[PDB]
Formats: sequence, C-alpha cells, structure tokens
Amino acid sequence: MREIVHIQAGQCGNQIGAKFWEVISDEHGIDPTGSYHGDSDLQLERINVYYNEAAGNKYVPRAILVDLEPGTMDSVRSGPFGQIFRPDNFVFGQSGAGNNWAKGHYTEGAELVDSVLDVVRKESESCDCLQGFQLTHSLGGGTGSGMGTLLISKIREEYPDRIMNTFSVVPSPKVSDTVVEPYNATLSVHQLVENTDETYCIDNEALYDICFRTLKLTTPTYGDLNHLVSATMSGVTTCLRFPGQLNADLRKLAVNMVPFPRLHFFMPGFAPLTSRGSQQYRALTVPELTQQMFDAKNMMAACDPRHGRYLTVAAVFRGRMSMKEVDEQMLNVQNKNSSYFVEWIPNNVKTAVCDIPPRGLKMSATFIGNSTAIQELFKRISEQFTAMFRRKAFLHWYTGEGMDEMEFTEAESNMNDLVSEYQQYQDATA
Amino acid sequence: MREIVHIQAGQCGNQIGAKFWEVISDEHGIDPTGSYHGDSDLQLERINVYYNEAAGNKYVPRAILVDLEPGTMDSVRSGPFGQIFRPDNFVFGQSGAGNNWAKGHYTEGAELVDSVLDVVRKESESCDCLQGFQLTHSLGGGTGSGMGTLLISKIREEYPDRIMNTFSVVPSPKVSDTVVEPYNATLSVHQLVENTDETYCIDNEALYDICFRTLKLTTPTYGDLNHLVSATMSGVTTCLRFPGQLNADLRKLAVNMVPFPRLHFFMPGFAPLTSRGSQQYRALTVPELTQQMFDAKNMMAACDPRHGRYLTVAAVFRGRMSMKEVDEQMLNVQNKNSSYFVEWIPNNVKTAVCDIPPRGLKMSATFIGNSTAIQELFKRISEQFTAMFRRKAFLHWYTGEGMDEMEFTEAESNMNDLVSEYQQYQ
Amino acid sequence: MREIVHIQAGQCGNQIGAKFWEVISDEHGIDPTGSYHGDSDLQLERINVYYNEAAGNKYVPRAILVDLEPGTMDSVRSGPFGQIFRPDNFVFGQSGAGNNWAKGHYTEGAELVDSVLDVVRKESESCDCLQGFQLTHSLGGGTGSGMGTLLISKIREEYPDRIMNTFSVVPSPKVSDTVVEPYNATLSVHQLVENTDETYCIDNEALYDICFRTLKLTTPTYGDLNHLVSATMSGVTTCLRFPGQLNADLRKLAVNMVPFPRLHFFMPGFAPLTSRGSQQYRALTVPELTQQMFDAKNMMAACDPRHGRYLTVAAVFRGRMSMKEVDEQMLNVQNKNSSYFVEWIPNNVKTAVCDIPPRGLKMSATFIGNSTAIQELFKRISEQFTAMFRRKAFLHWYTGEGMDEMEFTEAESNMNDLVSEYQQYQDATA
Amino acid sequence: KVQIINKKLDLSNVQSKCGSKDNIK
Amino acid sequence: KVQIINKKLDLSNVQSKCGSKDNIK
Ligand SMILES: Nc1nc2c(ncn2[C@@H]2O[C@H](COP(=O)(O)OP(=O)(O)O)[C@@H](O)[C@H]2O)c(=O)[nH]1
Ligand SMILES: Nc1nc2c(ncn2[C@@H]2O[C@H](COP(=O)(O)OP(=O)(O)O)[C@@H](O)[C@H]2O)c(=O)[nH]1
Ligand SMILES: Nc1nc2c(ncn2[C@@H]2O[C@H](COP(=O)(O)OP(=O)(O)O)[C@@H](O)[C@H]2O)c(=O)[nH]1
Repeated sequence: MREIVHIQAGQCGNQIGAKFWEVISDEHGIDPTGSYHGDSDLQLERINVYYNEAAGNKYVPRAILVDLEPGTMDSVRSGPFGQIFRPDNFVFGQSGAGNNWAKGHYTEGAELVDSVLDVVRKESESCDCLQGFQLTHSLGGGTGSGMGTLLISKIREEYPDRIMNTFSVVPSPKVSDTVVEPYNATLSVHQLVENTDETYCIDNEALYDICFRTLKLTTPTYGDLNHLVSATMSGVTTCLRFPGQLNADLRKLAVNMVPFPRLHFFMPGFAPLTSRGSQQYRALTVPELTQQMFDAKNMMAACDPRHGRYLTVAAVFRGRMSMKEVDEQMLNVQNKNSSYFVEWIPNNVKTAVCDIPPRGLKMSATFIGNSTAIQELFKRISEQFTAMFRRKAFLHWYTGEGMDEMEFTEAESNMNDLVSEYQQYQDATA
Repeated sequence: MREIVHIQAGQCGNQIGAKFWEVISDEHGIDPTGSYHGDSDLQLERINVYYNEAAGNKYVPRAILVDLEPGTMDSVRSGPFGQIFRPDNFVFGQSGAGNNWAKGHYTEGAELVDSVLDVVRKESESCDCLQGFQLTHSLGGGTGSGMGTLLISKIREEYPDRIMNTFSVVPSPKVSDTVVEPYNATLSVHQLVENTDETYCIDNEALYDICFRTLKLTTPTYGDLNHLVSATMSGVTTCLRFPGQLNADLRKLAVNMVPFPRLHFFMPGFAPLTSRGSQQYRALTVPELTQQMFDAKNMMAACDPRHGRYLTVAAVFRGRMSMKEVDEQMLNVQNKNSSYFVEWIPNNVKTAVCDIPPRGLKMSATFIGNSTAIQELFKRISEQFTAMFRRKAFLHWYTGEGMDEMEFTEAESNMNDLVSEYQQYQ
Repeated sequence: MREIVHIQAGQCGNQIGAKFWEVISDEHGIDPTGSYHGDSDLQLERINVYYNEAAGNKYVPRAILVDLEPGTMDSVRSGPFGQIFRPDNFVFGQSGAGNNWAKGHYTEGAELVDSVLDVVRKESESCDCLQGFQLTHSLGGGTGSGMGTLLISKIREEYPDRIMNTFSVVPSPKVSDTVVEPYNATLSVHQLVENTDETYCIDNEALYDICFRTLKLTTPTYGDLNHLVSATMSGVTTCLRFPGQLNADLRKLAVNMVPFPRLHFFMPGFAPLTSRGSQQYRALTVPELTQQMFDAKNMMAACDPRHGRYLTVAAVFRGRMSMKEVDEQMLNVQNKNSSYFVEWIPNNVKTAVCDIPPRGLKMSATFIGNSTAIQELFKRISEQFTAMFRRKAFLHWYTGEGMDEMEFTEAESNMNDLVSEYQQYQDATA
Repeated sequence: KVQIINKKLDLSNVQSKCGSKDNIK
Repeated sequence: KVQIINKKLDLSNVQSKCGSKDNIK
C-alpha cells in the first residue's frame, strides 16, 4: 500500500521525530521492543505505511536519521525506543554545520549526501507503493537547513512524481536563537520554494505562547513542544492509516490546498487544547473544535491571520462525529467571517473525517490554513536579511565555503518576488 | 566525535590550566590516579573529548604543557593531579623568557617550538575528529606571549581548517605587573589578530573586583581567580561533552560570535556568583542568572560595556530550565536595553542549554559578549605603547635579539587600524 | 557418485581449507573424531562427494595438504579437527618458497610434485566418479603460486576432461603484503589462464571492508575472512550434496559462466551479511538477498563492477524459496540495470536453488559474476609489474632459480593480451 | 517584479443546441 | 595485439518448405 519515508535531519529533526515516533508507536500499539502488543485490528491494518515488518512480530519504523555530529544521534539511540529503530539508518557525519548553511550544503552535506541517498534508495526500493517523503527539520539550524535543501533537491530529481512534504521550524518574530539564522532561512527558502510540494511553518515562540496561555504550563520543554508538533503530524496523516467517513491522503491535501505552485506554505493548528484542571468544565463538541481551530491565539505560526485573507482551508477531524454538524459549522465560519477569505475562491474549506480519535480524546481536529498573512514572516525575513547584508554581516563565513555574492542576491530577489506574489493575490480583482 | 587539544603555555597559563584540569577531572569523576570512579554514564559518554584512554581503566588528559623555565612544571608535577598527565607532554627549556617577547618568539621559542610541534602532532594524530585547539596563556609573560604567538602561527599553518581558541590574560587598567607589558601585549595582538579565531579577554583586575564585591572574599589567591576562569572555560565547552535541549559546539560559537574576521575579542562572564552566607537569602532562577550576566560589575574584562554597543551575545546555560523562560528573559533584555546593541544586527543573542549543571548548583550560565567597548582597552594599550616607544624605553632589549623598529611600527599601525575598525562599527 | 578432490596449498590454502573443512564437517554432522553424529539422512546421502568412509562409522575428508615448510601443517594438525584427516595426506617439504615463484615452481615444487601427484593419484583411483579438482591457494605467496601452477599443469595433463576450479587470493589494490607479489601474480596467471577452467578472485582488502562496514566487526581475523570464504565455497557446491528444486553441478556453472575460453575469472559474492544487532530489524526475503548480492560494497573482489559490464551471472540460492519470486527479482535486476550487461548476451543470469539453507539462516544466496570490470585488476598488475621490471627489481632472485628474461617477457605480453581481450569484449558491436 | 495572472474571461455568445424552435413554424 | 572474433552473420535467403501454395492454381 501507500508508504511514507520519514527523513529526520537536524536537531529539530531528531528531537521532533523521536517524539513523533513515540506517539506513532503508541497509536499502533508498538512497544519499545518493536513487537506488536496492541488491542485492535486497525493498528495492523495499515501498519506498513510507516513500518517494515521483519519476521518475528517485530516492526521497524521506516525512518532515516541524518545529522552532521553524532551527539544528537547518540542521545536518540540511548533514549526510549532506541532498539526498535534498525541501526542501519543512523547516518551521521563528524564536523557539524556550525549553523552555517553554506557549509552544510556545499561541504559536509556534499560529503554525506551519497550515503544518505543510498539509504533513501534502499528504503524506497523495499516499499510496495511509495506515496511521499516527509522531512522534519529547522530553518535556522545550519545542519537542518543545508542538509534538507540538498536532500530535497536530490530526491526531487530522483522521484519527480512523489509528494515532498516538509515540517520546518521557522524564525521567531522576537527571539532569534541563531546569529546567522536570517541568511540560513533565506537560502533555505530559495530552494524550498522550488523543490518542495508543501511546507508547514512551526514557530517555537507561538508554541510557547500556547503553552503558557492555553495549557497553563509553567515549565514547558522542547519535548512538550515536540509533543504538540507530533500530535499535529499524526493528525495530518490519520487518513493514510485508519478508515473513516471521509478520507484524504497527502496528494489530495496538496491538490486542494495549493492554488498556485509557489504559494504552498501553510499554517498548522490543533484542537482541542485545554489545561488539566479546565478539562472538567468544557464539553467536546464540533462547534468547540471549530472555534478553537479558527482562533488567532491557537495558530502555531508566527502571524495573526486576521491581517490577511485565506486561500484554502483544510480541517481534518478525528473521532465519531456528525458530518451535518461539521458542515454547518464550516458554513457558519465562512458566512460570519467572509471578509477573511479571497473572493476568487468559492468554497474555501476542505474537510475530512477519520473515525479513530487520538489517545484519550473523544474528538479532535487538525487545522491547515493557507493565508496571505504569512507574507509578514517572509517580509520580516527579507528586511532583516537586507539590513544584515548591506554591512556584509558574517558574510565571510559563507564566502569561505564557496558562495559568492550572486547567490545571496538571487536568494533575496526571489524572496522579494515571493512576498510580492503573496501581496498580489490579496487583490479581490472582481 | 569531536575532540580538543589543550595547550598550556607560560606560568600564568600553566597555573590556570592546572586548576582547569582539576575542575575537569572533578566533573568526569576522575581521581588523581586517572582511574575512573564516577557515578554517571555521561561522564564516560564523552570522556574522549579531553582524555585519551590508556588501557587499565585510566584516562590521560590530552594536554600539552609549554614553558621556557622548569620551575612551574616542577610545581605542577609535584602538586595535586601532578601524576594525571602522562609525563611525555612536559616540554620545557632552560633559558627562560625574562618577559622579553622578542626573546621568546625569535630565539628560545625558535629553539623549543619544534619539540612543542612534534608533541602537538603526536596528540593530533591520535584524534578521531579534531575540532579545535585551546591555548591558555597570558599576554604579558614573555613565555606566554612569545610561545603563544609562534605556536599559534605554526599550528594555523599546519591545520588551517581547525578552530584556534585562546584564553588570554590582558593588561590591567590601573596596576601593571610587568614594566614592559605594553611592548609584549602589542606584539602579541599583532599576531593574534591575524592567526586566531577567537580570544577571550580576562583581566585580573576585574577578577579581584568581582571576587571582593560579589563573593565577599577577603584573601583571594591566584587559585581562586583560576577557579573562576576554569569555571568559565568548562562552561564554554560543556556542550561538547554532555547532552542538552539545545547544544552548540565550537564552530557555531565561532560563527555566531565573530561578525567580521578581525573583530574576534570577547568579554566573558559567569553566573551565579554569591558569597557563602548570602546563598541562603537569594533564590536561583533563570531571571536571576540573566540579571547577573548582563551587568557591568560581573564582566571579567576591565571594560564597562555600557560605553559601547554589542555586536553579538552568546549565553550558554547549564541545568534544567524552561526554554520559554530563557527566551522571555532574552527578549526582555533586548527590548529594555536596545540602545546598547548595533542597529545593523537583529536578534543579537544566540543561546544554548546544557542539561548538566556544575557540581553543587541547580543551574548556571556562562556569558560571552562581543562588545565594541573593548576599543577602550586597545586604545589604552596603544597610547601607553606610543608613550613608551617615543623615547626608546626598553627598546634595546628587543632590538638586540633581532627585532627592528619597522616591526614595532607595523604593530602599532595594525593596533590603531583595529581600534579604527571598532570605532567604525560603533 | 561425483567426487571432489580438494587440494590445499600455501598458507591461504592451509588456513582457508581448515576453516572450510570445519564448516563442511559442521554441515554434515561430522564431529572432530570423524564419526557421524548428525540428525538428518541428507547429511549421509551425499557424504561421499567430500569424504571417504573407513569402516567404523568414520569418514575421512578427501583433502590433500601441500606446503614447502612444515610449520603451517603442524599448526593445522595440532588444532581442531586434527585427527579426522588421515595422516597420509600431509605432504610437505623443508626449504619453503621464500615468496619466490621461481623457486617454488622450478626447484622445491619440482622436488615435491612427485609425492604430491602420487597422493593425488591414490585419492583419484579410490573415487567412484571423479568430477573435478578444487584448489585453495594465494597468488602473492610463493609456495601457493608456484606449487599451484605446477600441480595444475601436471593434473591437467593427467585428467584433461575434469573440472579444474581454483579459489585464488589476488593482490590488493592498496595494501600489498609481499615485495615480490606482482611478479608471482603475473607468472601465476600466465599459467592459470592456460590450464584452469575457472578462478574465483578473493581480495583480503575487500573482505576487510565488508567486515568493518557490513558486519560491524572491530577486530577481524584472517580466520573470520576464511569463514566468509568458506561460506562462499560451501554455497558454490551445495547442489553436489543436497537435493533442491533446481540443481547445478560444477560443469554446469563452467558452461553457463565462461563464454570464451580465456575469460574465465569470476567475482564471488555472498548474502545475507548482517551484524549481530541488526539481525532483529531486517527480514530475510528474496528481494533482500537480491539487493545484497548486486551491490558494489558486497563484492569480495577488488573492483567496482559498475565500471564495466557483466557477461554471465550465476546466483545459487539456499533454503525454501519461491521460484517465481527469484525469477521476478532477476527480471527486475536485468531490466533496471540493463546498461551493465553486454548487449550480445541475452538472458545474462543463471540461477539455481538448493532446498537446504546454511546453518542458522532461513535463506541465503551465493553470487558469481563474470564482469569486464576485472580488467582493472589485471591492468594494475601489468602496470606495477612493468614498472618493477624496467629497473630489474628483485630480478636476480628469480634468475638464480633458472628463469630468463624471456619468461617474464612472455608472461607480461600474455597479460597485456588478456587485458586487451577484456577491453575488446566491452564493445556492444550491435 | 511580478504581476498577478489575471485573464479577461468571457463566454461571449453561446447559442442553444436543442432545436426546441425548429418546428415552431 | 588481439581483436574480437566478430563475424558477419546472415540468414540471407530462406524459402518456406510447406507447399501451402502448390495447389493455389
Ligand atoms: N520546537 C523545537 N525547536 C527546536 C528544538 N531544538 C532546537 N530547536 C530550534 O532550532 C534552532 C536551532 O537550530 P539547530 O537545528 O539546532 O542547529 P543545526 O545543527 O545547525 O541544525 C533554534 O532556533 C531552536 O529554536 C526542539 O527540540 N523543538
Ligand atoms: N589569571 C592568572 N594570571 C596569572 C597567573 N599567574 C600569573 N598571571 C599573570 O601573568 C603575568 C606574569 O607573566 P608570566 O606568565 O608569569 O611570565 P612568563 O613566565 O614569562 O610567561 C602577570 O601579569 C600576572 O597577572 C595565574 O595563575 N592566573
Ligand atoms: N584471506 C586470507 N589471506 C591470507 C591468509 N594468510 C595469508 N594470506 C594472504 O596471503 C599472502 C601471503 O602469501 P603466503 O601464501 O602466506 O606465502 P607463501 O608461503 O609463499 O605461499 C598475503 O598477501 C596475505 O594477505 C589467511 O589466513 N586468509
């Protein structure tokens, strides 16, 4: 059947994907030994979409781990779920990227990409029907950014008809964690906009806001943010694994959600989100999930969507629900807030319903929005990048890896053109 | 994975590195015999970063000791942890430097640097993945300054793609320890600015001020100042040895912290610092660490950073913390004091979090700041050097060995150009 | 029935064959006493192909040990399985070869070959149906090279209609172990190309690469390399001993694999190969064995086969399998990589399936490839040999044994002609 | 330096196909 | 000093053997 090759790259890649595989193994009843010990047939009905079965009731997650320094991989291998992963797919270098995109893309990635692609081909030839590739990585991180751009280019050349999905951690609007993050982000998007099919933008700052505000958490960790991101990832591909009243694979989402080839970035969201104490005072209904999804404070992206308009909206629900209820809620949303949707797209909302709810919830819903408001992210990145580039800030660190001024110039020009395209598609024109 | 070769030159460097290796051996549970007797797997997980494993459950610190006079090395061998170093790496001469940089760089260094480099090559060939070289030395000491400049040039020529990190003791603004400190400091900088990747400027004056005002120490010794410097050194590379929520190795530090290749001198800091009695009166939080770090009185370099602007800030934290807490503190710092950072660099602070705190603390943080205010230090050095050089003060001692007036003139020109560059970017 | 006379010569001969007889005695349930203590009738159904039965339930391996110094033979006799071998067949000299092919071929071999051939005739007359001769030896070793060339010539004259198979250890591309190895190898092949039927090229360096890379071994020994070579040897002649769905004797392999009389060298391979830890994460299927066999890193020869093309491919499988599965995998291999096969040979792959798997495995497969890429080995040997011969490097050590310059000249000319023939058969011509 | 891909779309003059008036005479 | 043994092979003119047209007249 359809199979997904999950590629992990960078620190975000490794950590987020470790939490992701924890969640996925929990959903399918796979204990840390790889042996199936679940309680339902649907867990094994579509176990092959993310797992390879080695005879002996052991299942191996079809994942590839990529990094340039073995520290994060050692931490992953020694932690929980270390022995389920077949050790063939721990492909790492020795130098590290040093947060330099130029380094990770032209020297260290250039040295390691042959082994990584051989592993990719090994995992792809063993598949029954390769559906798409999922990449978890950060943009500010040099390893993540560079290795991901290189791998995406090479794999797009290798399989031009497969789905290339990426979950990227984007720069924060206030608190940056890397000095050279703007250049890495610019040079990364300069290739992501060309080779990827769709990219989900995750900001750590929005996750912190959700954690302190909604969940009432006082000591949130990167692991809990990874838990939220992993819940989103599991909600995205719930139709590839369990039946439902209305299913939607990855290609259906790509078709319904990308109106024009370059405007493929999406803002993910999740519902329901409650603190532990407040769980006893709020009922779980479809209107509740709908109101939590279409809320500015519940957007995991670093932008208030009320500043622009939406082009496409995807809402995948989980758990037993009424389709009439969901459709009426979507009608109410589109009617009451019609000014937030582009006039040239009638029927802005795409829906899907899976019959299997997440662990511990009666019902949930995953939000995916394509809003012109995301132009704020790209405009801020362009402004910061231009201000830094005028003074040649840290430019020698990248020119020493083989880059010239023309590559930065072309990246910045393409970024300005992308921002201008998003601004162009805010005109009603009718 | 990555490894570090620790080089230890001069009397100052030897003492600082002895204290540093004491601290490192304590962090990894290694007794003075070399046999591992720790209590956690993480102590052995990355013990290779600083130690070679000599079969027999014993580990040898990958350290190289350099000097032109054998007294300091005799004291090191006879003192505690003196047997922890394999005696192969005690490379010393007999003449001594006499605080003459010309001597230690052109004659005695020229005689001893071949053996020094042979030991360096032997230690480097044993490495699986060499990451960077560390040099602990003072700028005033003839041995320190001369051997450091010469050896850094040689190693940079041999390994052009490795990281050259130095922890230098800089001259004090009030009290000089050597009469000819200006010539040595100027001629040392004239090569450090060309061959090194980054240099941490620690002044003993600021260390005295901190240990007196903050730690309330009444009889501080070189051992206590070296303890502070060693805590800073360990916090610098804690990410190369222990896991964490956000790790940053030497290459990311060098990339984030050096905006332009010549502006690579930094002012280190440390937190928390408390007297013994006051420990029971102040809670240890991330806001407290952030408040202590971004304070002029806690800067170990004798230069008020409020007289200039920062190019970039590195803040590596140790211990269990909330990522949102550190992020909010850094955002508040950048927002409330935006007037002290250059307008052409947004997101001035790069951070990292290690999950292993220093022994005895719930959490800590190491400060590394690239402030344009260090032009004060360099301008003071240039002015004093000019005042001495205009009258040929002590010049004959340097000229007799082989130096000419052209070398001093070029060194002064380079120093003034560096000062002018810092002034340009402020 | 069909019988195989195993001749051991040289250090490679003695060690590799000691490990080989260990493996063979394990497969047939023969304990170190020679008494049969197995558990299946098929162990004794074809026990006579490698054993002679002396009444008393004792079986003697039909092996002949040849050397020029008694040290290696003493080590073999005093080690495991020392008492099963009938002591009649320990035929050794006293001087040793000193790695000089000229010595071992014209003086010491000339003195010992009469006794060795008398032993060969004794073992051959006692046979029921002599099928072929198998020789284990090295090329760089003077004893191995010289004694093997002399014995092969004499036995080919004695039995011109029997199968002459040799398993030769070839020089390594980077790390040579003997100063005079190139001359020994040139003078050895100058006779092997004339008298042998087929030669399997084993490089110790490729075995080291496989050991450190695939098996994740940190301290590999010559004995473990001999274990790999012995597994290959046992897989080669599994059809001479156990039944199966499709059997193939040695003459069938010689016919199907040697297109032209001089191009008889083959590159052996083996599958599956896994580290101990990775065994729990990979299933054993026919596609897995097929992908491991047709892999450049799994070739035990010192050459990347992707530089040339294949002429004939032999793939002998062991264990219960589906013939449809194997045939579909072979079709996929030939179709996806058609550019690596000569156009003038349709149906490049020969197959065979034995129903008895190796000890401890569900299924396995032995690879035998006849690729033009092996011209790299012979070209490097010719280049090194020419460079050494221009300066008369170590030439007196061979001229003192009776050799003249004309013999070296003829050997080098024949080597150049063999390289030119391999290059000629890379032309598609159609 | 981009412009939205807006086209002037029109079904200008479309006639019916069923001859509902063919026998009106 | 060798050359591949390539021959010019052709089944030039081969006629049928079954007289399927012998009684066509
Ligand atoms: N959500 C999340 N973000 C992370 C995590 N670890 C690091 N990041 C973000 O990733 C960025 C660091 O880049 P990184 O990938 O670690 O550096 P690289 O080695 O060059 O790839 C920072 O901006 C962090 O905010 C994590 O566990 N979860
Ligand atoms: N931080 C620190 N500085 C020192 C120490 N010992 C000496 N110094 C400084 O080094 C300078 C003396 O130079 P020194 O290295 O002893 O002379 P050298 O033998 O020629 O290298 C003085 O300015 C001291 O302040 C020490 O243990 N720690
Ligand atoms: N695979 C393998 N190769 C060996 C072994 N022993 C020796 N060799 C190889 O054989 C060569 C030595 O030649 P050798 O036969 O010992 O010398 P000889 O006495 O003249 O025949 C070296 O290149 C070794 O790499 C072994 O046990 N296994």
